[PDB]
Amino acid sequence: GDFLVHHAIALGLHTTTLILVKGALDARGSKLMPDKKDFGYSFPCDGPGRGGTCDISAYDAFYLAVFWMLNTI
Amino acid sequence: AHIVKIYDTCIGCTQCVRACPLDVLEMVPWDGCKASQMASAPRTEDCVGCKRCETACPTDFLSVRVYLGSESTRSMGLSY
Amino acid sequence: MFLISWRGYWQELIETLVWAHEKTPLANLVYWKDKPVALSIVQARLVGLAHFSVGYIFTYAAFLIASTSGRF
Amino acid sequence: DIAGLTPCSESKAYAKLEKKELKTLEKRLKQYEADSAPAVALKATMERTKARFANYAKAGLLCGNDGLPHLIADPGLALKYGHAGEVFIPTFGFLYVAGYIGYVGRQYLIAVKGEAKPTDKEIIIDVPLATKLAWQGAGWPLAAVQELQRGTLLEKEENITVSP
Amino acid sequence: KKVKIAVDRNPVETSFEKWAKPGHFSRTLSKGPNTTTWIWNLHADAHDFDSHTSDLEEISRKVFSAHFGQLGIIFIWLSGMYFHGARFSNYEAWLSDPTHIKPSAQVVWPIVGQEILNGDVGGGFQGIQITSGFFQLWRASGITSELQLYTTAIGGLVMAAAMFFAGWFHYHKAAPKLEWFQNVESMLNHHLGGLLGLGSLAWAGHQIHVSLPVNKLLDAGVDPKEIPLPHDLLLNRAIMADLYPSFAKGIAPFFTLNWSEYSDFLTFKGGLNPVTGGLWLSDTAHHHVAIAVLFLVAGHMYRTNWGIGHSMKEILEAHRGPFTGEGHVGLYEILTTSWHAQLAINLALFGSLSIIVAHHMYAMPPYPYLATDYGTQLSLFTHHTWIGGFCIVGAGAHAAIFMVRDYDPTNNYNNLLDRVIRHRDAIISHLNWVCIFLGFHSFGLYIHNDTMSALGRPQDMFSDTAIQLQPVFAQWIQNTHFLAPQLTAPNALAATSLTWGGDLVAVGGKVAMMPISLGTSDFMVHHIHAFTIHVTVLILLKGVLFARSSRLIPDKANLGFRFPCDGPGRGGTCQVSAWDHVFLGLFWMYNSLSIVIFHFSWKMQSDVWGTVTASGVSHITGGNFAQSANTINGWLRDFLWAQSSQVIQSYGSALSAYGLIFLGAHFVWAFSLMFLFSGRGYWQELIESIVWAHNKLKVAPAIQPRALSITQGRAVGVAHYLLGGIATTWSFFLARIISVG
Amino acid sequence: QAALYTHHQYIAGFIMCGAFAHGAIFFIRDYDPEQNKGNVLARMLDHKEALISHLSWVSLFLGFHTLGLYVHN
Amino acid sequence: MKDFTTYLSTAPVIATIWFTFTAGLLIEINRYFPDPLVFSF
Amino acid sequence: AWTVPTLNPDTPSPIFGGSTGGLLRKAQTEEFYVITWEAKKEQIFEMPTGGAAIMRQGPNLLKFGKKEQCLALTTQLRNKFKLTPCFYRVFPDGKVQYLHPADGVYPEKVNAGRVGANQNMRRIGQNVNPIKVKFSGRMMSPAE
Ligand code: CLA
Ligand code: CLA
Ligand code: CLA
Ligand code: CLA
Ligand SMILES: CC1=C(/C=C/C(C)=C/C=C/C(C)=C/C=C/C=C(C)/C=C/C=C(C)/C=C/C2=C(C)CCCC2(C)C)C(C)(C)CCC1
Ligand SMILES: CC1=C(/C=C/C(C)=C\C=C\C(C)=C\C=C\C=C(C)/C=C/C=C(C)/C=C/C2=C(C)CCCC2(C)C)C(C)(C)CCC1
Ligand SMILES: CC1=C(C/C=C(\C)CCC[C@H](C)CCC[C@H](C)CCCC(C)C)C(=O)c2ccccc2C1=O
Ligand code: SF4
Ligand code: SF4
Repeated sequence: GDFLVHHAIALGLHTTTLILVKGALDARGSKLMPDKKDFGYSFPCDGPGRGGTCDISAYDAFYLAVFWMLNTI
Repeated sequence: AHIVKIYDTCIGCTQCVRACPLDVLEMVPWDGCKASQMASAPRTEDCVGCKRCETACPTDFLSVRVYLGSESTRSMGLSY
Repeated sequence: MFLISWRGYWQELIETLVWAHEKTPLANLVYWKDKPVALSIVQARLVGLAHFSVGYIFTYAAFLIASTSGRF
Repeated sequence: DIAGLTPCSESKAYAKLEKKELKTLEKRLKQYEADSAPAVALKATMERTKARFANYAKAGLLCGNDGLPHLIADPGLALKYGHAGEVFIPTFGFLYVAGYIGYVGRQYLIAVKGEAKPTDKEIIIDVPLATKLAWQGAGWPLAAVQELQRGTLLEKEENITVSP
Repeated sequence: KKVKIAVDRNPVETSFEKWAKPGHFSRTLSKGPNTTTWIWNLHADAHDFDSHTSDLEEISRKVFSAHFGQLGIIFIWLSGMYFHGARFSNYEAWLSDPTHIKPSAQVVWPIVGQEILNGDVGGGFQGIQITSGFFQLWRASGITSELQLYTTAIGGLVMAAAMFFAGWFHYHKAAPKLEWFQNVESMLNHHLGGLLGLGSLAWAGHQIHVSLPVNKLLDAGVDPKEIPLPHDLLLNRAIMADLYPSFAKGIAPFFTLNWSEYSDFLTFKGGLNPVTGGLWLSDTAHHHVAIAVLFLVAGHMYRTNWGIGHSMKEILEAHRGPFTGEGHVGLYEILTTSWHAQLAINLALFGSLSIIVAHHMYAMPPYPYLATDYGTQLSLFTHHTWIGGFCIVGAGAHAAIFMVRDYDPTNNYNNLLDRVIRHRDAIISHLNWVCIFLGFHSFGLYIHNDTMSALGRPQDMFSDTAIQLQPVFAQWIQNTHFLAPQLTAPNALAATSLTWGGDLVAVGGKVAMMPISLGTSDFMVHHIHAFTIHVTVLILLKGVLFARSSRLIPDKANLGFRFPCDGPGRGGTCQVSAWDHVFLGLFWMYNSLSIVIFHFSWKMQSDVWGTVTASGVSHITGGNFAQSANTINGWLRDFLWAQSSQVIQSYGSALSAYGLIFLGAHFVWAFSLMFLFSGRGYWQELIESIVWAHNKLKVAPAIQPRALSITQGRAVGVAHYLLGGIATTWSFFLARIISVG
Repeated sequence: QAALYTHHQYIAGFIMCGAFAHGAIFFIRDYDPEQNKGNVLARMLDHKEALISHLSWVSLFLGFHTLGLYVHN
Repeated sequence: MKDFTTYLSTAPVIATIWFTFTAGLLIEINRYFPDPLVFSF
Repeated sequence: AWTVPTLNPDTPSPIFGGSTGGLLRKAQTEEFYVITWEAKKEQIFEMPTGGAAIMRQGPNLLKFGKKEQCLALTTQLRNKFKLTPCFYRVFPDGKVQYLHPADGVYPEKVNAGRVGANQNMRRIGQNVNPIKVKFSGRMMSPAE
């Protein structure tokens, strides 16, 4: 059981860093939005265009990582 | 008010003006494309920021670009 | 509620409430100084995350303290 | 006894749990006629149960204090103490089939890129090409290391990035 | 003839050539994939026939043959339930002792240890205890042999092939024209007359001639292989005259109007059969006879080809008054030229029918040995309330699809619909008020009881031993319906159910039905129901009325029914479509109906169900609804925590699959919160970062990976949310009530 | 003991997700590529796709096999 | 029936044939070789 | 020929029984927007505030609270009905402001003489980094 739950903890740590590192490195841009640094850190979206851009900002990727953080802890 | 800038990648196909629900955008003479025309944003006081203009821009890495700025009673789209 | 429901349902609801306040007799006298709008998108994220985290912490704190100090 | 453990053929909690399961099956069996269709299936469940306990005690699995078999997931404690069939043999019995599927799908993609329009043969899979790559993918680690020695396994920085 | 058959010979050539081309129906999807959004748009736009073509004739042909496809699937389903009741069941055993043998009709294969699910249901049989109530149907029909089940299963396969052939015929070979479908008067005359009227006349015939004598011989106590076969009940009038001594007079009292002589087998008893706990089948026989006469009268109402009858356009255009402008003018032309406007009304009233069925089948249990099978009662109530709530939300959806697509302001000037659009702000504002009022004065009563019980102040609570909120109106209705056989229904031998008052029917030592007292907690939960139903109406009706425009977005109808938003502008316009309103109404239908089925499952286990000893009947949960449902902690402790104590320790038993699904639906539900809380611009960039890894190892797919759409991710989130919540409650209910019921 | 452990573990989880939050604010507001020509902070953004794809692999492996062994048991 | 065989070669039809094949292979294996926790000989 | 037309309230409104979606106190305190169009025949149009009105032959005058409501009405008059509407801006002190076709020509067609505001003579990938625009008084985008 401690094997299984230490790998659950490793799942939580690696997924929380996946969300946070992906928010920190795509903070300046991505192929969906190459000028994300022009809008700043916190902004809603870039509209419905290009498929839809809900939760595209780096703030919104901290945001989804707080859920996986509370999950891990 | 929101910040609506356009860029010289404009092909002058005037789709942002037809897509604009607020008449912020209009087509101006220019000599950097085959259509001999480029957009403009003279009326960014009336912009809400709904970004229908840059759902309609065909150029890769959009030529029109709305930057969400301060919100007045016209930028919030209020009848009240 | 701030996580699943997003803003634009609520702005359409608040516009009907603005109508109801500005057409009610004797409540026309009372008028706001800030125009009522719904919470913005980033704000909806922060409020839903804040309630999520506060309910998470308060649930597990009540469970932890009671579950340990009840039998001990 | 590798890490505080015990063989399952030695421990008594394992035999007590076998007798517990057979006791539940026996008191379940006591309701029916001895030749009826539920009683045949209950005795077949008992036979599969006893065969399962005999073949878990035969393979030398390690029980704990709980009476349950354990898996030593380290080579050098599985190879030295005869537990390689726990993890160390299926960790290659899996990876052969994993790299098999990952090679068959890779070659099906690469053999359909150079066509008129590839996407129609990804919703409508070319079955003779698929079964040809299914059969001839049997020696995938061989072809994978021969493809890695070229550099034709990877692609260079012709790949698509954003703004480094 | 204005009303006539009018078809088109060979409109669509039967070929597999368009099965080879996915997306042939759509103008945009026919070019093939370039993007994984294509294959989701293929399945999403598959049955949206109104967006494929604009020809209403072609749309009507597609929706008329798709209904034959659904009917063929229902006949496959029913025929499979009859076949699984024939070949894999204890129904033969269950007919000899339908009080100690559990109904089972599903047997598993013994492979991976799943043969533990073949539990000891009794009768020398192992299988999964079913809860769908088919065995009580089959006793009420007079089956008595698995040969009859096997032959009606073969008849169901034949009828499913008839339905599939019928859809093939009426789409490909001889498909009806548009003005065939627009004869709604003939459709109503034939459906009230032939479907509803003749169908209940035929079921009246089966009940008079087959099920009344067979169930009378069962209730007297006769082995089912000793009972005469029902064809020996048709041919021999002497056996029917032995069972009901007015069959000796033949059909002469029917044509001499001496119908009182038929009172041996068409009764108005009411109450329950005390032998079996169900309704009297003579009473249901006279029921379907009267229903048959009523609907055959009703199906001669509308004018088709002779001058007699009504025409519905003249009915609608006459009912107009001073308050409502032009009245019902134009409603005939929008309920004849729009399928979504029909599907709104039909899903509304059909989902209301499911809930009325659910409340009318616990209180008046219509089947023998149904009421004491507590698991069947609970699952039937829960099933039909969920089907009803889904159909009501679909009503709210397709009304708004009518508002977006098929609404025309030219055809609707100053009628009812235009005047409702012109005071939608008043409607939604007053409904906003009444939802806030019901929320405070319903849920704040529970918060008040929580606070007073936590502050050591149990006298200040809302309970029966405290501040009382008695449901005076429902108690008065219970008194009048219990005293209805006295003077307002003088030919009723008993009340129409036992819930109104009186004694209890006890069958097999278990309570079939007993009177239901309505106290303070019943008041509080009925106002919780009124609150949640009004909020679901608020969301769905706000989506219908503001489907085309609002003060926020004035051109919402140009954006469509199903669009995500209109960007971050004007404050943010997330979830402004009508699709997003029925998305949010699905959660409140879940919220409402979960409390409805919880209130059922705890009111029945507290105050109705349980064993009897004729020594002060002891219920299942001991009688703690009125005594402990004052508080949210009472619903937590005494209902969720206390009654989950059989789904959580179900492992190592036949109920252990309910132990698994209870975990698994806790998974799927929470899995939905990945889709509801997050957004697309995260996942598209994550897909970019792994498309790079598939580019580096030359395994990028040609169909390019995209994140799900905005209104697709909302659909995935609400679908997984509903599945994981409803299946959690499914496993909880069934593992509770199979064990302790 | 339970309160102190759970207290400082949630404090540590919030502070560790805010470390990455302000690391994301750094790349938008403070980062200059012409000032950071070729250092570790630019090579990090250079192979950001490799970082996010390997965190995605580790998280996907850990979740697949941890949930698989729990559902198996 | 060339169009019927192209329909049989579409993605969900190949998916539901291949998953029944790989399901009913492992199912026949676990019938003829019950309970394989460990690689025996 | 065309030079900035004026407005009178004497022109009639289309026949409409009145909705609850009309003007609010912003119309009386801040501003409200009026739209004019000349119709050729009497026909039914959908209000942007909900409901159907029938326009009458000749000049019409209809008042709204948003520019999006007026431009949505022009969008459905120019597309469904091929009319040529124009809307203005009215403040409560009587000051009226011509808003739509400033130059007479609709904005999706070049009038050869309007001035190109808010144009960047550079590509959007050539924006500066936000470190270069830091401490510019207010918070500021690199697109400036
Ligand atoms: C008395 C004549 C009669 C009867 C019984 C029905 C019965 C039905 N109609 Mg219907 N219809 C009729 C006349 C009739 N119609 C006329 C005159 C018109 C034209 C104005 C229509 C136009 C119409 C449409 C447009 C649709 C229906 C649909 C339906 C079905 C509703 C679903 C249901 O309750 O399933 C109950 C199931 C049963 C009763 C099972 C028994 C099946 C019987 C044998 C077939 C129905 C009787 C059939 C009309 C007799 C014709 C036999 C054929 C060889 C000519 C039902 C089968 C809907 C549907 O589902 O279509 C498939 C639908 O979309 N009807
Ligand atoms: C437990 C969670 C929860 C709660 C309390 C609410 C609360 C509410 N929702 Mg909501 N919602 C939720 C979850 C919840 N939602 C979720 C998960 C979704 C996702 C789909 C939605 C989606 C949703 C929609 C789409 C709509 C609502 C609506 C409403 C309102 C209707 C109830 C009302 O007005 O009664 C009054 C308020 C309550 C019962 C809340 C509790 C108040 C208690 C009883 C007493 C007050 C506290 C007391 C004064 C002490 C104050 C202390 C002081 C220090 C401040 C209300 C604001 C509707 C609305 O706003 O229109 C009416 C509406 O349209 N919600
Ligand atoms: C040494 C600690 C430290 C410091 C100095 C800062 C400083 C800063 N952060 Mg940072 N941050 C930190 C830790 C820190 N942070 C941690 C640990 C996290 C993870 C939680 C974050 C997450 C974070 C984000 C995501 C953002 C910042 C931002 C900011 C900047 C603006 C501050 C702001 O918005 O204040 C105002 C802050 C508030 C009004 C807080 C809101 C209230 C919160 C939700 C608490 C509510 C709980 C509630 C009261 C509980 C009551 C229960 C009730 C029942 C009684 C500023 C440079 C922002 C920025 O730079 O903008 C671009 C930004 O977007 N930070
Ligand atoms: C119980 C809820 C739940 C679950 C299961 C997950 C699962 C996951 N999240 Mg998370 N997430 C959640 C809630 C949840 N999340 C919430 C509430 C949020 C806030 C919005 C997030 C936000 C979030 C972000 C922001 C990220 C994730 C990521 C991930 C993935 C991590 C990799 C992994 O573990 O793969 C293991 C996979 C699983 C555990 C689920 C698979 C289930 C089985 C194995 C699939 C097959 C079952 C069966 C055959 C299917 C039959 C279906 C049908 C035919 C009947 C994984 C898919 C990250 C990611 O994508 O990593 C690549 C990521 O970036 N999540
Ligand atoms: C074995 C052992 C040992 C050792 C230990 C060690 C060596 C440890 C280490 C550890 C470590 C080594 C740790 C680390 C950690 C790290 C971390 C935790 C990090 C984090 C990061 C972050 C958070 C980031 C942030 C950011 C970003 C996002 C980007 C850029 C910007 C910045 C930087 C801000 C000894 C012998 C002594 C003892 C015994 C045991
Ligand atoms: C084998 C496999 C695996 C795994 C998997 C898993 C892990 C799963 C899980 C899953 C989970 C973790 C959970 C789940 C759950 C499920 C569910 C839960 C389902 C459901 C379904 C249904 C179908 C339902 C139905 C119903 C009911 C019952 C109620 C109401 C009514 C209805 C009908 C709706 C892997 C990957 C390794 C590999 C591949 C394959
Ligand atoms: C996880 C997630 C995704 C990512 C989900 C991806 C796009 C789909 C998940 C994988 C699907 C199931 C495709 C995988 C199966 C393929 C058909 C390949 C099958 C191969 C064999 C099994 C045959 C979103 O796109 C999204 C969008 C909006 C809000 C929330 C979310 C969201 O939470
Ligand atoms: S939908 Fe996407 S874009 Fe439109 S508002 Fe919500 S988040 Fe911003
Ligand atoms: S942006 Fe796109 S649409 Fe607007 S002008 Fe330039 S090209 Fe034409």
